[PDB]
Amino acid sequence: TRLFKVTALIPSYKKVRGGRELQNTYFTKLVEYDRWFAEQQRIQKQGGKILSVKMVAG
Amino acid sequence: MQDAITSVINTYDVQGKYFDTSAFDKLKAYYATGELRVRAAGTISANAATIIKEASAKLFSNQPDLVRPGGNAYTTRRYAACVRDMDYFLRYATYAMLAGDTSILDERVLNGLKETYNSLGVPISSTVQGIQAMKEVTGSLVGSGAAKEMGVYFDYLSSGLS
Amino acid sequence: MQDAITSVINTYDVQGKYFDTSAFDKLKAYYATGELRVRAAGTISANAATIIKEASAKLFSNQPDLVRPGGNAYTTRRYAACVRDMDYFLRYATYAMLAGDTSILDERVLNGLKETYNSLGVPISSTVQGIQAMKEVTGSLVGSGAAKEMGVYFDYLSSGLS
Amino acid sequence: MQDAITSVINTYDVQGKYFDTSAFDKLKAYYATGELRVRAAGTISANAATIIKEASAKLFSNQPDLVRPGGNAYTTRRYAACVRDMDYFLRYATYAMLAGDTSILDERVLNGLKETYNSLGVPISSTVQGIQAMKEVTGSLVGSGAAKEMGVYFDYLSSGLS
Amino acid sequence: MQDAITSVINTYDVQGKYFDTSAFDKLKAYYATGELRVRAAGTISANAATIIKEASAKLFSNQPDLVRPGGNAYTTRRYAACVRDMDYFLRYATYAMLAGDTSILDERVLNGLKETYNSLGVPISSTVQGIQAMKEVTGSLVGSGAAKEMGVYFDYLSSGLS
Amino acid sequence: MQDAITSVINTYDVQGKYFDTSAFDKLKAYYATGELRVRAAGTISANAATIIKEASAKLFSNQPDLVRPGGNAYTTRRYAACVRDMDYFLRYATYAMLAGDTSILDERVLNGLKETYNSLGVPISSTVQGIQAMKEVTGSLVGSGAAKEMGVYFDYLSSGLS
Amino acid sequence: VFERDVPDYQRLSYPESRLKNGEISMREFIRQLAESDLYRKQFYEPYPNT
Amino acid sequence: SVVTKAIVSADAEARYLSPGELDRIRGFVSSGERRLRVAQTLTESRERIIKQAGDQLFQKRPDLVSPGGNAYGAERTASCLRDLDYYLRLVTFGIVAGDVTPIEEIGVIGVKEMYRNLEVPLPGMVEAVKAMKSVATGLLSGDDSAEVGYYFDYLAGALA
Amino acid sequence: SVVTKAIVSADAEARYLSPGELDRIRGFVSSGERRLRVAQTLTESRERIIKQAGDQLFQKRPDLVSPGGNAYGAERTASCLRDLDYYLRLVTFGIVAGDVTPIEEIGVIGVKEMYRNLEVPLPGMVEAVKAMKSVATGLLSGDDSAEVGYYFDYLAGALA
Amino acid sequence: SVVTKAIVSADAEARYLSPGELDRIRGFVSSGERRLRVAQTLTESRERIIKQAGDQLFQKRPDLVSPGGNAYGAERTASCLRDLDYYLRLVTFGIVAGDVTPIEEIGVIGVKEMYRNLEVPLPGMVEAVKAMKSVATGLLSGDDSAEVGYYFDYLAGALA
Amino acid sequence: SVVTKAIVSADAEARYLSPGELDRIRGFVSSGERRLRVAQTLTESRERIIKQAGDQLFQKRPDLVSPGGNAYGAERTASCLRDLDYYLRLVTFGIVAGDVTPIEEIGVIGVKEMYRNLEVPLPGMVEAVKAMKSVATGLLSGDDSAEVGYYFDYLAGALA
Ligand SMILES: CCC1=C(C)/C(=C/C2=NC(=C\c3[nH]c(/C=C4\NC(=O)[C@H](C)[C@H]4CC)c(C)c3CCC(=O)O)/C(CCC(=O)O)=C2C)NC1=O
Ligand SMILES: CCC1=C(C)/C(=C/C2=NC(=C\c3[nH]c(/C=C4\NC(=O)[C@H](C)[C@H]4CC)c(C)c3CCC(=O)O)/C(CCC(=O)O)=C2C)NC1=O
Ligand SMILES: CCC1=C(C)/C(=C/C2=NC(=C\c3[nH]c(/C=C4\NC(=O)[C@H](C)[C@H]4CC)c(C)c3CCC(=O)O)/C(CCC(=O)O)=C2C)NC1=O
Ligand SMILES: CCC1=C(C)/C(=C/C2=NC(=C\c3[nH]c(/C=C4\NC(=O)[C@H](C)[C@H]4CC)c(C)c3CCC(=O)O)/C(CCC(=O)O)=C2C)NC1=O
Ligand SMILES: CCC1=C(C)/C(=C/C2=NC(=C\c3[nH]c(/C=C4\NC(=O)[C@H](C)[C@H]4CC)c(C)c3CCC(=O)O)/C(CCC(=O)O)=C2C)NC1=O
Ligand SMILES: CCC1=C(C)/C(=C/C2=NC(=C\c3[nH]c(/C=C4\NC(=O)[C@H](C)[C@H]4CC)c(C)c3CCC(=O)O)/C(CCC(=O)O)=C2C)NC1=O
Ligand SMILES: CCC1=C(C)/C(=C/C2=NC(=C\c3[nH]c(/C=C4\NC(=O)[C@H](C)[C@H]4CC)c(C)c3CCC(=O)O)/C(CCC(=O)O)=C2C)NC1=O
Ligand SMILES: CCC1=C(C)/C(=C/C2=NC(=C\c3[nH]c(/C=C4\NC(=O)[C@H](C)[C@H]4CC)c(C)c3CCC(=O)O)/C(CCC(=O)O)=C2C)NC1=O
Ligand SMILES: CCC1=C(C)/C(=C/C2=NC(=C\c3[nH]c(/C=C4\NC(=O)[C@H](C)[C@H]4CC)c(C)c3CCC(=O)O)/C(CCC(=O)O)=C2C)NC1=O
Repeated sequence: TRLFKVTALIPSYKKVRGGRELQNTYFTKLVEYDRWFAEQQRIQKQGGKILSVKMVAG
Repeated sequence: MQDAITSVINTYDVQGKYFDTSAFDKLKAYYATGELRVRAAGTISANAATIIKEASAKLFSNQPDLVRPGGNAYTTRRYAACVRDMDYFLRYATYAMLAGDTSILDERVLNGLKETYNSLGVPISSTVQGIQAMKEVTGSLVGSGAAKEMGVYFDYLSSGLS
Repeated sequence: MQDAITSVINTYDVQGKYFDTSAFDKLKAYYATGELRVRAAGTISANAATIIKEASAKLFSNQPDLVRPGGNAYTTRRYAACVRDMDYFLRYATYAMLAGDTSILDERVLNGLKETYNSLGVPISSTVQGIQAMKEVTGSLVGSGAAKEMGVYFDYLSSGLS
Repeated sequence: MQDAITSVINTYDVQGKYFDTSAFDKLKAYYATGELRVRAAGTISANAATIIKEASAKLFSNQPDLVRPGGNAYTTRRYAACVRDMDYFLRYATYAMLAGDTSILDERVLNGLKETYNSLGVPISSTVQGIQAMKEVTGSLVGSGAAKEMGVYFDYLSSGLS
Repeated sequence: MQDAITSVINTYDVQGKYFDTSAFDKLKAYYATGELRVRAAGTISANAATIIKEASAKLFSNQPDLVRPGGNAYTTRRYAACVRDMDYFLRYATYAMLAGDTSILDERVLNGLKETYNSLGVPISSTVQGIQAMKEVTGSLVGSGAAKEMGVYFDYLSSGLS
Repeated sequence: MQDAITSVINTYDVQGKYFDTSAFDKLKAYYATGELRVRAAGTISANAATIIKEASAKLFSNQPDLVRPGGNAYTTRRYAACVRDMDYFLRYATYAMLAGDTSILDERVLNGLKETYNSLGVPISSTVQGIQAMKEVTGSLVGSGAAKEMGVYFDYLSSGLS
Repeated sequence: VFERDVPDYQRLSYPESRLKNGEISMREFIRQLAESDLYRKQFYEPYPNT
Repeated sequence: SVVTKAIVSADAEARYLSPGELDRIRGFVSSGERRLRVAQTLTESRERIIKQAGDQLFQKRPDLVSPGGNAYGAERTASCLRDLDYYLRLVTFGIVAGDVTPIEEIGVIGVKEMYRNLEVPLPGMVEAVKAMKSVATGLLSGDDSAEVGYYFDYLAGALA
Repeated sequence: SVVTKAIVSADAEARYLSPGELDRIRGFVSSGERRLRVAQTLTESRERIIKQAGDQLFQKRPDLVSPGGNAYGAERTASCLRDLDYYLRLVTFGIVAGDVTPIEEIGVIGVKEMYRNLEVPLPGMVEAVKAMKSVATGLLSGDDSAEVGYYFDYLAGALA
Repeated sequence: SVVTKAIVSADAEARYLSPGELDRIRGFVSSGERRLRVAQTLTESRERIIKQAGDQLFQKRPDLVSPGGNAYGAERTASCLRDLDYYLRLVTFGIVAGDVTPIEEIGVIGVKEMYRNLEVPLPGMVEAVKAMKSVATGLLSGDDSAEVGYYFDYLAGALA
Repeated sequence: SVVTKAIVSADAEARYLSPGELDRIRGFVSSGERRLRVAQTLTESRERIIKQAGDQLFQKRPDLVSPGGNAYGAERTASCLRDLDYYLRLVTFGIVAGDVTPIEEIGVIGVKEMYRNLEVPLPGMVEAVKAMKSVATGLLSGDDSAEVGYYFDYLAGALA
């Protein structure tokens, strides 16, 4: 179909990052439909939790 | 994710206490069931494609409108998405059975799937029927002792998706 | 981010006005405090580790449960993340004190911090108390003149978490 | 995106039917206006920079405070963003006119645009004024029939903003 | 890449000349061959799988040791890599035929290919034999007129590798 | 990569043969020493930091110019890189000893190492002396029976670098 | 991504607006730059796949 | 469609359509009536096409309708013919569109996985598409036959 | 050309050309004789077009030819006419190629940097191109006039 | 292999092997003699396994050796049994290695592409692998048959 | 644990567990009784282990309990012994898990930063862990002693 707007939180589990890394932890982004399966799988396998999924366009 | 062992470890670590006899008994229970869990995982893996075959065949026989013009599974693309979802459900349910814990279903399956399905308009009832079909088809292959355990995680997936 | 000088420049550019007596007095005030600000930034950067140690010790002495099992700072990983957050707060408070503005605290610290802590499970009140402990420890070192200025931005962070 | 042909195809594909007399009538109607649409698109492509110049000149003539200090289009950066947006509107109106369908306007322009302008502080009324300015300049350039078709997508952009 | 028209444009541009009678003759020749080239391209695309089927079949019939243990095309990975290479050769020879020029074969295929096969241990002579087999298969399907032109580019690849 | 088992398998695969008596003899030979290999690997894993400290101390004592100003290990950065490289050699030698095969040393350590060190300016002879110091330190800890097997791979590294 | 400065007439304005609006991240900006016709023209078309 | 491809390509580079793209759209819309009558004649005779194509397919590969085959029995044979009907409808869509995108989104993307989950052999589909090509090109003029045959060729190539 | 664009588009997606792209190439080669007629017509009237366009340019902008101008003198006015000759040649190249790629890559990419370096006023280039457009389209037939006008319009937009 | 996979996993993390990886290597080398006995048993009876599995495969799937099938004829049937012999040898390699890495490297990467290029039905390959699994586990005790069937099931899943 | 690591590795490839991973889990669960016996033994004797390990550490490093030492005083020595107890419990956790994972999440990730913030000398940590290793290994049987020493060795290497 078309774009999702997904909000996710990806915590850190393998180390403690000296950089600010807040923009890499909680973020909302637009994903194309054809990419969302892989992106959701990557978010899940990184231990991140998906706050919300919406369907912006389509 | 956490299995049964890591579940007990986390429960006793948050309290800050060493293992008790209760913890040891839970661990013994998991070690007792481990061999049958491995046999069930092997049987499911050996038959995974066949299980998806039969379960999707049943799901589309009970609801032919799903794969007909206007149905949520009407195209080669949407049909493929449906069967891929079924395959992922089966593999992750087998993971959760082998681990003895439903944590992987929460972390790597139900984590965001309800919202994705709601946004897309995927029929939740029909998805539950498909998962029930997989449960039925797998129970025949794995045997009653393994089927009772696989039903726990299939039911967990259906409940989370509902 | 935004400087005090950049602040005056924007407030006069949106008016389409050249600098007047008031703007020149504001710029003079910032230029006059600049040397004190640089001294305080140098002292803080020299003693950043010692401030974080003293403040974390004070925080975990007032709230010992935070580092005992069941506390949000019970693991080496969560304890490290805790002291790391405190280092974040000190370094960005020093940036903002040097800038004479709280813009950087909004843009690069507090933007989505409260919701991130809420999702992670971090006690916001205890993080605020750790920020307060940094306030007192830093004010001890920098001196009476720089302590009030630096505590302005510590209070800004504390209120933005509150 | 979808065009008129693609829209008819999708209608009949969801219906599951082959093309009917009405579908062929719609396709004939679209094919009949193809040369007109192509002529209008080529004329606009030749004249796009001109159209933007007169449209922005008229818009800023009627609302001169937009580009004076304190207005939304006051800076080189803001003025450039304004004229860039107007060029986007012209190009996507031309795309929609070629496609004979407004879907590209929703998918690629209007979705999110209203809250983007509302969060930034871009005035919607002045944007609609600029869109109508482009509409009348384009209509003077493209002749009567092409103007009648072009106004549909210009009005679509305007009403999709409000 | 250059096609035939691009090649004529180049040879006339590098000397600052407008097109002459000879240039227009070359352009007429290419436009005349265009329909045959398009027909051959469509036929080959429809039958690319079959061409690879038979070409590999006869290459491995003439050289059985390639697919037998110890050969470079012996494992499913190496066999798949070989048929993927033949796919490359067919698709790019079809591009070059459709262009009427061999520049795409120079830039995208032959550039560094002997280096690649030498580093891989791929037998180049047998690859040339596979290209010859592919020529033999394709010439049957495209017909004699298209067979001559397509064999031009198959022979270009064979000469570039050998 | 390869180990003893995988080496024997590839040897028989390239001939397209089933396992023979000599093959099963070699497989038994590897299985017999697997226990000793695991024991030694755990010994190095436990004592790797001590081994690197003592070997680096011995090397920098024998060649003090390596760490005096103007030496190739003279900076905290280059000294760190030197001890890090020694740790890499120890770790990969342990991998090779556990695999019962020197193939991993070729493919993952020794391939392109002389070129790398030559472009860096790192003295290869001193690196060999560091590897010998590591051999001497490791032999005492592991014990003579394991020390011979470990020294096989240490000397392989030294000879490949020499 | 393009190994040197890209002139203004070749820069992709739509990704840039998306990025400064916060709609996409730098990773998606880099993806848009990679998937443009300028990248295919400079770094795919004149080279073999290897 | 041709129009959608041109617009998408221009939009990707953030530009108006070039004279070449406008020429392409001109040539497409100038041939709209021919494509329309071709789709008309395929639609009005779809039953003949499907029947004759099924006959030819089962004659060339009887193993499909032989016992143990994927299309054994009147129910499975009916499903086979229904699939052929689907693909004829998609070919008509592709003819009117001027490109093969309706066929691609409706019946090519995911066809491999779908037919594996159905146990349908892809060579059987490819031969059925050739049978449809022959039957349909039978009842159209030479240029119209070539035009339909190109789309049937694409469908056969995508099925393989 | 058109063929090159179709091929690079197919290649970037690792596929053969679709029926729509082959149809585009078919339409391009079926119009080749007309394009060569138009390009040969523009080649015959090279000198007429350039001299008339220079006259129209230099009457509208006398200061360019007047002392202190950019084109003052026989040498610089000859360089001006030479640039016009460059762009008319490029237009013929684009006509035969069926698209504006030769024009964009020989005379459009970097033209602003070129003419900033040479201190040539770009509006002068634009309205010199409009002068060539008017003169050239006065010579062609109306159908050919529209086609040539597309390339001249593209070049004029490109200079601005 | 077990040791190979443990080393690769420890290498990707740039660390020495963990107590768990050392423990599983210990367990694998403890089981070496039993695995070697199983591999010898499968090797000594390879001709019987191949012949019997071919018979069961051709009984259950007679279409393969029927006219039009890929195994039709003497030489194609011989190459069929040769493929079965390949996969039996790879199963023995997997048993001795303790993992499916050799089977992956030699006969799983690209199998679908290869058998597509060979007109080999993959359901037939799966059925043949199941036939070998039954015949091979028939010649073994239960404890051995479990792991041997696990390797054969890996093959069947990879081909499916 | 072993099961969790196997599942994570298999899911990194979107595949079911290989025969090797299944054998690994089988060998793990077949060892659960021995692991639980070892964990029981270490838990029952925790106070002797901690007392004797702290005594050994302070005998070998009197500077930690001397004035100016990090563990000087009753409260700091109590915190030292409590840390030793933490790590003994983590060792038991890892023993039942079959891998050093729980040790890694609870007591290794960020450990150097935490002992940096607390002015705890990491060599003192390594030496205390070595003392705990010696005491605990003195209690268990040799076969279990080696396995427990492996976990203590992982801990000491992680602190160093
Ligand atoms: C619009 C795109 C689209 C297509 C193409 C499509 C195909 C399709 N064909 C199906 C059944 C089928 N399709 C076939 C066709 C095969 N039989 C022979 O082998 C031939 C080679 C071949 C046909 C030429 C058969 C035999 C079945 C029945 C399978 C079964 O019930 O076991 C099904 C399952 C639903 C049902 O039972 O009817 C689908 C989804 N679905 C779509 O949404
Ligand atoms: C590993 C955990 C996980 C899963 C399982 C998952 C499923 C998933 N299914 C999707 C779409 C879909 N899913 C289905 C399947 C449903 N619709 C049918 O009617 C059936 C009743 C039913 C299956 C039994 C369909 C048909 C679509 C296509 C929807 C559409 O294109 O509009 C999508 C949208 C993106 C894409 O398909 O590429 C996701 C992410 N995502 C995950 O991260
Ligand atoms: C530069 C601005 C910035 C801030 C402020 C920031 C906070 C922040 N803290 C985090 C985790 C954490 N933060 C803390 C600290 C809190 N919990 C303790 O109890 C204390 C009360 C308190 C500190 C005084 C802890 C314990 C975690 C670990 C949470 C977990 O993963 O379980 C994380 C998640 C990523 C990670 O684990 O490293 C972020 C993004 N990030 C930023 O980029
Ligand atoms: C602070 C940043 C900023 C700048 C600089 C800016 C310039 C600016 N100059 C404008 C008009 C103008 N600007 C000029 C100046 C030019 N005439 C000659 O050629 C000279 C070379 C040159 C001046 C030295 C002229 C003549 C106009 C009138 C154009 C017209 O009437 O159409 C306009 C159009 C609207 C208006 O007149 O208010 C803007 C926005 N706007 C900004 O927000
Ligand atoms: C588009 C232009 C292009 C080409 C052609 C190309 C060839 C190419 N062939 C390769 C491997 C290979 N190629 C072959 C094919 C040979 N083996 C047999 O002997 C045959 C005689 C012969 C084929 C007819 C084989 C067996 C390999 C695997 C080599 C190995 O893994 O050791 C590889 C390495 C990557 C891989 O394994 O897939 C490349 C890059 N690369 C390019 O960018
Ligand atoms: C400019 C960059 C640079 C530095 C700084 C550097 C330091 C350095 N100090 C060393 C030894 C040493 N360094 C020290 C210093 C320590 N003694 C006490 O603990 C103090 C806390 C502390 C000093 C204030 C000592 C005692 C040794 C002797 C180590 C031994 O004999 O085992 C060594 C080992 C080789 C040698 O002794 O020549 C180096 C490389 N090397 C460099 O390339
Ligand atoms: C092709 C689809 C598309 C659209 C439609 C689009 C509009 C758009 N305009 C924007 C900003 C803007 N847009 C305007 C234009 C306004 N200024 C007012 O005076 C005028 C009445 C009005 C225009 C007629 C201005 C001034 C900004 C800058 C606001 C800022 O920098 O804070 C932004 C935010 C980021 C940026 O600076 O680019 C977007 C997304 N962007 C897109 O990618
Ligand atoms: C070591 C890994 C490896 C494998 C497995 C392998 C298989 C393989 N089988 C082949 C032929 C073949 N393979 C088969 C087997 C099929 N017959 C029926 O359809 C069955 C379903 C199925 C077997 C159960 C047949 C019939 C052929 C002959 C194909 C032909 O001549 O057209 C070929 C082509 C070259 C040749 O004839 O030898 C290969 C490469 N090659 C390898 O390097
Ligand atoms: C389970 C994961 C975990 C660990 C391991 C952990 C260690 C830990 N030990 C602490 C105190 C301490 N720990 C020590 C231990 C040192 N004394 C000597 O130097 C020895 C080298 C060494 C012990 C063998 C000492 C002396 C203190 C008191 C330091 C102080 O409060 O000033 C503290 C500060 C809070 C408190 O007093 O309880 C932590 C967080 N915390 C955790 O959540």
